[PDB]
Amino acid sequence: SYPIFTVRWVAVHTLAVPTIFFLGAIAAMQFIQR
Amino acid sequence: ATNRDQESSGFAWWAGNARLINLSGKLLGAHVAHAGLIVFWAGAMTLFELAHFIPEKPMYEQGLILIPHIATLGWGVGPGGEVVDTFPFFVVGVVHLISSAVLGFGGVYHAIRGPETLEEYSSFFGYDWKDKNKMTTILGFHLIVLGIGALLLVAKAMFFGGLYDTWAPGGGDVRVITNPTLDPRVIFGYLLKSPFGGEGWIVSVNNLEDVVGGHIWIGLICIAGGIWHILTTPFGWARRAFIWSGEAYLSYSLGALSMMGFIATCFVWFNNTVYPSEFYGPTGPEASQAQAMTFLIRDQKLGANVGSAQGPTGLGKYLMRSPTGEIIFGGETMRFWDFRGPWLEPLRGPNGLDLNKIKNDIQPWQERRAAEYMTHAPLGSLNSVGGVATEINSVNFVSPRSWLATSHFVLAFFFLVGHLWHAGRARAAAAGFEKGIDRESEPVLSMPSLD
Amino acid sequence: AELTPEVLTVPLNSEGKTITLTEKQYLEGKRLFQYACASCHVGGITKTNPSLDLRTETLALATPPRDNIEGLVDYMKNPTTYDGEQEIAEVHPSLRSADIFPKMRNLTEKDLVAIAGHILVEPKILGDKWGGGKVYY
Amino acid sequence: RGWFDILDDWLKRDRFVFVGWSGILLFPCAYLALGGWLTGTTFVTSWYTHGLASSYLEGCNFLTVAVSTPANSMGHSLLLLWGPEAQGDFTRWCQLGGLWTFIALHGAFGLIGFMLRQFEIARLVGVRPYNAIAFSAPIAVFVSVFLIYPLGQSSWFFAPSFGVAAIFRFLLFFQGFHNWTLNPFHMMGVAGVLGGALLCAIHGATVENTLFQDGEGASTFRAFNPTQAEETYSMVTANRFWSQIFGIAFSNKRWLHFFMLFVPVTGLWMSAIGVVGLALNLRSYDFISQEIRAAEDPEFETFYTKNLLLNEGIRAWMAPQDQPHENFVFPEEVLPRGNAL
Amino acid sequence: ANLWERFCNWVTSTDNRLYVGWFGVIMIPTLLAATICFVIAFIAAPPVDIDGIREPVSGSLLYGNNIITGAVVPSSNAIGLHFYPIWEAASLDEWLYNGGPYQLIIFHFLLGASCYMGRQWELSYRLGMRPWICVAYSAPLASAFAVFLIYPIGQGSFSDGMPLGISGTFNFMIVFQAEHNILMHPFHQLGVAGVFGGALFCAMHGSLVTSSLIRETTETESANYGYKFGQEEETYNIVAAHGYFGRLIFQYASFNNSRSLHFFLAAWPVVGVWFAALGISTMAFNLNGFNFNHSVIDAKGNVINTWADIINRANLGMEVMHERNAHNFPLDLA
Amino acid sequence: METITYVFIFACIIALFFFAIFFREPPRIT
Amino acid sequence: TTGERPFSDIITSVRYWVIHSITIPALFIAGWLFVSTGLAYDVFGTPRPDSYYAQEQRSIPLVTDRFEAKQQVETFLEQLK
Ligand code: CLA
Ligand code: CLA
Ligand code: CLA
Ligand code: CLA
Ligand code: CLA
Ligand code: CLA
Ligand SMILES: CCCCCCCCCCCCCCCC(=O)OC[C@H](COP(=O)(O)OC[C@@H](O)CO)OC(=O)CCCCCCCCCCCCCCC
Ligand SMILES: CC1=C(/C=C/C(C)=C/C=C/C(C)=C/C=C/C=C(C)/C=C/C=C(C)/C=C/C2=C(C)CCCC2(C)C)C(C)(C)CCC1
Ligand SMILES: CC1=C(/C=C/C(C)=C/C=C/C(C)=C/C=C/C=C(C)/C=C/C=C(C)/C=C/C2=C(C)CCCC2(C)C)C(C)(C)CCC1
Ligand SMILES: CC1=C(/C=C/C(C)=C/C=C/C(C)=C/C=C/C=C(C)/C=C/C=C(C)/C=C/C2=C(C)CCCC2(C)C)C(C)(C)CCC1
Ligand code: OEX
Ligand SMILES: [Cl-]
Ligand SMILES: [Cl-]
Ligand SMILES: [Fe+2]
Repeated sequence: SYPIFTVRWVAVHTLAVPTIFFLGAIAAMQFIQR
Repeated sequence: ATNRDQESSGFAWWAGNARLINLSGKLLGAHVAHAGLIVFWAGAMTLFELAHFIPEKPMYEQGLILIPHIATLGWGVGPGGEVVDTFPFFVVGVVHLISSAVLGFGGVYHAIRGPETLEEYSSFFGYDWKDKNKMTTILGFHLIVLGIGALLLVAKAMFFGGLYDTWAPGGGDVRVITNPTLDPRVIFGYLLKSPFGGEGWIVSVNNLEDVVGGHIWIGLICIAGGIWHILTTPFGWARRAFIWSGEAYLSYSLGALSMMGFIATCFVWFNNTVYPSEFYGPTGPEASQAQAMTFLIRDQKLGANVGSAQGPTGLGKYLMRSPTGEIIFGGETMRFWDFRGPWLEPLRGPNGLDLNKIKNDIQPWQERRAAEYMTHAPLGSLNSVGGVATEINSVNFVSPRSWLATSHFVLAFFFLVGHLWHAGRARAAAAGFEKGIDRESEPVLSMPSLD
Repeated sequence: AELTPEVLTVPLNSEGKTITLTEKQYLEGKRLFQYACASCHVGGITKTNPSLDLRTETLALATPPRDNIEGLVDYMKNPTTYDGEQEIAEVHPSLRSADIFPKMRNLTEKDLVAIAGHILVEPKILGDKWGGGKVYY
Repeated sequence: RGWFDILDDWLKRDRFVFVGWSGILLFPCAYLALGGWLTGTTFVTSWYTHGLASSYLEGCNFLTVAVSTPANSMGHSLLLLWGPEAQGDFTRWCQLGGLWTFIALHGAFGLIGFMLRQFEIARLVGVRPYNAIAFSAPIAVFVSVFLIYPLGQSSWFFAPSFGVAAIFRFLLFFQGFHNWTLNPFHMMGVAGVLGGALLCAIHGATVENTLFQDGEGASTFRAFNPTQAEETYSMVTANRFWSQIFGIAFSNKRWLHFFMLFVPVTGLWMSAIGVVGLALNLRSYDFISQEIRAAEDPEFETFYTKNLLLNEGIRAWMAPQDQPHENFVFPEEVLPRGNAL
Repeated sequence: ANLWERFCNWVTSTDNRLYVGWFGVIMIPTLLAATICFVIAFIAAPPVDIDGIREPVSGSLLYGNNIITGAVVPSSNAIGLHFYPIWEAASLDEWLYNGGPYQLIIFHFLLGASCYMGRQWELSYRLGMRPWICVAYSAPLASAFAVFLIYPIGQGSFSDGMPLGISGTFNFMIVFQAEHNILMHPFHQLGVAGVFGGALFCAMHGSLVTSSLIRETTETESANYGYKFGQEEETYNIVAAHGYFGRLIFQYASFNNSRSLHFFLAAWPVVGVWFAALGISTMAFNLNGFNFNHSVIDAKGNVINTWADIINRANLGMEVMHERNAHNFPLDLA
Repeated sequence: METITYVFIFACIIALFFFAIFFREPPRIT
Repeated sequence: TTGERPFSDIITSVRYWVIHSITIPALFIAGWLFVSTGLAYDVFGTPRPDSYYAQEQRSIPLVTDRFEAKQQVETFLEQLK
């Protein structure tokens, strides 16, 4: 009854998709040694 | 559920412990379960501290705060504060940790399973906050418990091994206290001592005979006032002075705790008697005095006449006079000339630091102590980089005195805020306007204008 | 830049035989230097006597020379003043004064070599920073 | 009802995040500014422009990461990705500090989009546009600090780098080089910020402590209804309290709330003007009459002459690493120091 | 009614133009003493050997200073934390040389300002208000205790307290950063978020209310005349303001409860400034800001500088230059 | 003249405080 | 109230979490691999811990020419081999 893709959906995913990508990247960085 | 939502209780979820003000059974359980949290932490921290503990490192290098509290009691330490046995730290941790499962049980029991109110079940364990005689009775019960606790410290010091004594002659050692200071001109004399520099109020207590005899006096005073409050009701001058409600009594304890936390902050910062520097590290004043001692010793070994060496300002580079004329260490550490410690007091004559003693009688143990204390000054970063803010990463050190003083400043400040919050609220609640101004009888509207 | 063998190759004696430390040896030496020595010797200086640092050229002019592994190991056993004239174990941490300097008690010869290697490798890494003080921070 | 009016219909639909015509400018420019900052602080170095590590990938934490400014040899170059410095190479563009100008320009046009959004929504809902007017103060601060300040200087290098410690360095640079605390425009900014924080605290506490009892709960938030015509707190009681505590008190709620606009907005605008002067090195650095007296009287000392000695320390100790394009070799004997330290 | 009852009725009287009260019987003489001694010492005090090194700093207007450079100078480092009233000095000339006025002013002021806080509770009690305005004032009061009393206690000397002057304030700040790296301390950062946030929310609440004022006036008059003192209706449309601000961001980021809004206006600056006060008060015991000097190291061991190392270079320059004659030994330990 | 100037302005501010508190336009409930 | 589905209804539904217990760990693992494979260094030009300096270099490779800056970095990178 509600739609699924709105402007709000886009606004959420433009933030959340890169955020989860960056958090995975920053987590991997904690294991680098010099 | 009785009183477990905002409609029935009047309090939102974020003020939800205020729903327990008039539910003495659940309120008892909150306190017993919280007592179990304190005892849990005391046990769990000690076992953590012991599991991380290196006996060949000093305690102050190892981020320990509870092991030094046990060591000062005389347990597990030998001459100079070296650890002769780690088993007393293990006992103190284990016994607290086991006992918190006991306090946790009765806390959880009274808070979820027992009766919500104790008044029907028992007149002795029930109370009205407004019953002033019941309030002084429980106050008397807890005063007796605290006075016996103060005599437990006396019993440790006199009859059960002693206490660590940093001023014990020939170096610090656990010492049985045989003649505690019972003279009330000395004991209550600290209460009238100014809090300012050179005096320092009760923080200046510099010998275990004063510490033990004070706890004799405190233990007997708390037992006397305990028995006094069980056998009396508040006089009329006190009834017309105070607010008689649970939130009000909370606020009085909040102001009392805030005052005590500020006192303990100054105790750990300045006092090297009940917080020995072998366990807690040098004080702030101690390390600055120890740097001046280090560079006097080194330069006098090079051939300098340290009594006659002029600094850049014309004050003595090593030695100068205090404003009352005592011979003191020069440089910025002129502010710390009230410092007294066992490594320094041998050099001090009747008029201050003795130049003949300084030339001849500085032992190698004093030189080792001065260099160790200068390099373990209570300065460091929040990530525990030792030394000044400009120091590079290498040394992992923040002194326990800094951790204990800063934590207890924060706690004492917020407890003062809590005192103000609850004392203002208890007054407004007793006078009846804590929920706001009645529109149909607004007080300012019947006052004359200011102009 | 990497911590190569050439960086990790320091003099062992006064004659001129070298020892190439392992990265495990250098990293263990840095840990033990921080544990036992950096409270006075952080960054290669000396907090309680700034006249004498831990620079390689300074240890070379010490008597006996301390600019090799065995010279530093002997100093950690029996430390002297800069001319070698006095024995300063009663005020300086060493194996022979581990009863008054208790962090020196459980130091092995492998530990003393590792600390000595850290003292020699570190100025090859840091340059004038090692032994320079706040000017080079 | 042509295509424009149909497009205007869709842009102004009541949705979860309002778009509007301003959203065409605001949303991509703000997202690239934010996304550019998060990208640079996670992955991009400052090794070639400053000689600094500045990303999480290099080992920095949240306090030490920054999108750093370009090298001083870039000048005031726009550092477009297709411009003559990067020549289209994204990797080289990142290494040249092209992300800094990316963030500063998208951030600038994003802020323009935000004030347009404030104007657009205020016009559509029918309210007065004072929120857009108050937002001119953060716009004046961003424009003066991140644009006008480096444009007056040698290059974008001396603008703030987008990062926590990088901003702290900028504060310390302005002390040591500009003596920015001595500047009356900064002082007016400090009074506006601390006055606005005072006004925020004092107004919120006064309302919350002069509330009318409009319900039976001890938690008093429920006793407000969003559609009530009546005041929720007593202006008369608030006025009498402050008149007796402090001597003066507000008696006009409209003037009170205007003054809450005015104070931090005027303060930030005043601080922007002082930075515009510092773009040209037009500092309030010295007091000439104190310098004449101190130079001839070596016993004359104030806190002002003490602060200048600190300023001289800051410059000589920080300049070789803070300005590595100058190739400053200050030998240790030239360094100003006090005794012992 | 006897004289004491008549006196107590006057002291706590709600009809006095300025409320006296019991906190006021302490607040009034102490603040008057602190103010009078401040104005005199700011105008006319002789120079003060603040650092205990026989190097007196001129603070007063008559001795060279202007409004910006003038200060009442903190008491001598030779005094330390010693209580130095006038009667401890052998003469007024000695008291003035050693920075006597500073101790008199700050002790009277902190006593009086504490009683100002109690007076704020007291009047709210007399007026039937809720009592927590004084909790909001505890934020600046704690800050004043932090810089005038708590920081001297930890450092061992009132010579280290904040001077009573504009340039002396800046001297206190720069030296504090040199020794404590306060910018890198999270309690000062929370403090900054408090005052920046407080200024933001002040401008936000001011603009939103001004934006939603109900039309009651013509074009040729100030809109403030649309509000009458003591009127019962609210003077702005909170539903329109929520409708604006809930569309500027999104609906659930905007307050529709004015009580929740005004509590947030109280709570944000106060908690932040509380944290700023605890910043100073715990840096008083030398628990300093974050030290990341030489934290980033390459594969060989080369220090890779960060912005934190650049901060350190500035801190070193402040450190080596401050109190340039006062240090004889290589560590500044207090 | 500088010291006179600064004290003069200060004294005028303190005088202004007096008139702003004791001779304010009286807030009137209407 | 603007027509979209409430966030409490979405994140509590099973169909959201069937989709997102794959998408959320996949994006996290993709970010992890962007670092762990070393691609982030190549895309952004950020030095690895062994590529800030040449082996006996103490000097920082600072860009000094505006229009030859791309060539200077490349030269600085060829100096690392
Ligand atoms: C020291 C912390 C502490 C303690 C001891 C309490 C205690 C209590 N709270 Mg309070 N509260 C707290 C913090 C605390 N609170 C905080 C931080 C908040 C904000 C979130 C609240 C908000 C709040 C509200 C809104 C309410 C309470 C209520 C209560 C009372 C009844 C709780 C209940 O109904 O359980 C029901 C919940 C359970 C039965 C679930 C599990 C809880 C158990 C006790 C967990 C025990 C776990 C432990 C590991 C077991 C060890 C056992 C072992 C020793 C053998 C109880 C006395 C209620 C009250 O006042 O009643 C009139 C109430 O309405 N609290
Ligand atoms: C009196 C309280 C107190 C004090 C002085 C210490 C001191 C210490 N702890 Mg201990 N500890 C405590 C309580 C305390 N702790 C508590 C409650 C716990 C359970 C979490 C622990 C568990 C613990 C562990 C597991 C360890 C320590 C360690 C340490 C040492 C290093 C600390 C550090 O790096 O902090 C890091 C600094 C922070 C985390 C920042 C603290 C800032 C606080 C949270 C601000 C609080 C303000 C306010 C109350 C909160 C806001 C409320 C406001 C809105 C009203 C230091 C000796 C370490 C150690 O060296 O062991 C040998 C260690 O490993 N502690
Ligand atoms: C402040 C603490 C406190 C208080 C005032 C109460 C009070 C009460 N409890 Mg609770 N309870 C507590 C803690 C407390 N309890 C703890 C820690 C536990 C876990 C063991 C319990 C488990 C518990 C259960 C299962 C029950 C109660 C019950 C009761 C009620 C009757 C008990 C009685 O009269 O026995 C008479 C008392 C004695 C014969 C002497 C007490 C014996 C103890 C061991 C002496 C300890 C004193 C010593 C100083 C403490 C050492 C540790 C200390 C250092 C902290 C009374 C309301 C009953 C109830 O709910 O009634 C409806 C009930 O069924 N309690
Ligand atoms: C936690 C401990 C505690 C608590 C909460 C109470 C609480 C109470 N006591 Mg009790 N009392 C106690 C311990 C305690 N007492 C002990 C241990 C003893 C034996 C010494 C007594 C002996 C005692 C007597 C003889 C009386 C009370 C009375 C009272 C009631 C009113 C007291 C009052 O107005 O204080 C506030 C104090 C004043 C208004 C007096 C002025 C105090 C000055 C202004 C403060 C100076 C302190 C300042 C901070 C400086 C500190 C350092 C200083 C030494 C230099 C109150 C219920 C009274 C009562 O009602 O009896 C039934 C009463 O007559 N108590
Ligand atoms: C012994 C101390 C004590 C006790 C028994 C009480 C008891 C009470 N307080 Mg009081 N209060 C205290 C100290 C105390 N307070 C202090 C020190 C302060 C100053 C901060 C306050 C400020 C205060 C306010 C402003 C209010 C109360 C309220 C209340 C009532 C409800 C509490 C509740 O449900 O909160 C539930 C618990 C929470 C919502 C959580 C609090 C979390 C804090 C803010 C942060 C803690 C951070 C932690 C230290 C570190 C971080 C760890 C984290 C990451 C996990 C209850 C009667 C309420 C009231 O007045 O009712 C009449 C109320 O509005 N208190
Ligand atoms: C409203 C959205 C918006 C705005 C205002 C900006 C603005 C900017 N961007 Mg950003 N950008 C955006 C969205 C936006 N961008 C989006 C969605 C992306 C992802 C694709 C980017 C990705 C991006 C990158 C990678 C870069 C920029 C850059 C810039 C700056 C320079 C742009 C420029 O000079 O082009 C000029 C183009 C115009 C002004 C369009 C002219 C339109 C006219 C009126 C019509 C005539 C055109 C004509 C017919 C073309 C014929 C060609 C023929 C003659 C050969 C400028 C601040 C640069 C930068 O940040 O510098 C550091 C840069 O490197 N942007
Ligand atoms: C409820 C009132 C409380 C007072 C609110 C004031 C303090 C609010 C604190 C800040 C917000 C905290 C989160 C609210 C907490 C809260 O109250 O939640 C309630 C709110 C709505 O919940 P539901 O969606 O379940 O409810 C919808 C209703 O219709 C119920 O049927 O949740 C959110 O809005 C989720 C936020 C996701 C955010 C998505 C954002 C997408 C990007 C948009 C950014 C663009 C706008 C920028 C313009 C330039
Ligand atoms: C009411 C309430 C609450 C609270 C709760 C509480 C607070 C409780 C407590 C609890 C507790 C307080 C508990 C405790 C427990 C403990 C235990 C369980 C213990 C154990 C022990 C052991 C078993 C040990 C062991 C060991 C040994 C012996 C040796 C060494 C090793 C070890 C350690 C392993 C809350 C908030 C949630 C909310 C709701 C209501
Ligand atoms: C142990 C010891 C000791 C001892 C000690 C002692 C002896 C103590 C005591 C103490 C005490 C003995 C205390 C007291 C306190 C008090 C208080 C703290 C009070 C307060 C009060 C108040 C708070 C009140 C209030 C009020 C007012 C003011 C007005 C009216 C109303 C009212 C009532 C509210 C010594 C040092 C030797 C050494 C070490 C150890
Ligand atoms: C630049 C550029 C660009 C763009 C890009 C972008 C747009 C990106 C985005 C990105 C992003 C968008 C990212 C994100 C990130 C995120 C993150 C990194 C997060 C983190 C988080 C966290 C860590 C959290 C924390 C916290 C807080 C904050 C508060 C509360 C508490 C907590 C703790 C939770 C392009 C290609 C167009 C072009 C070229 C250039
Ligand atoms: O006084 Mn005023 O500032 Ca506190 O650190 Mn030590 O002392 Mn002197 O030097 Mn840095
Ligand atoms: Cl200075
Ligand atoms: Cl010194
Ligand atoms: Fe308002």
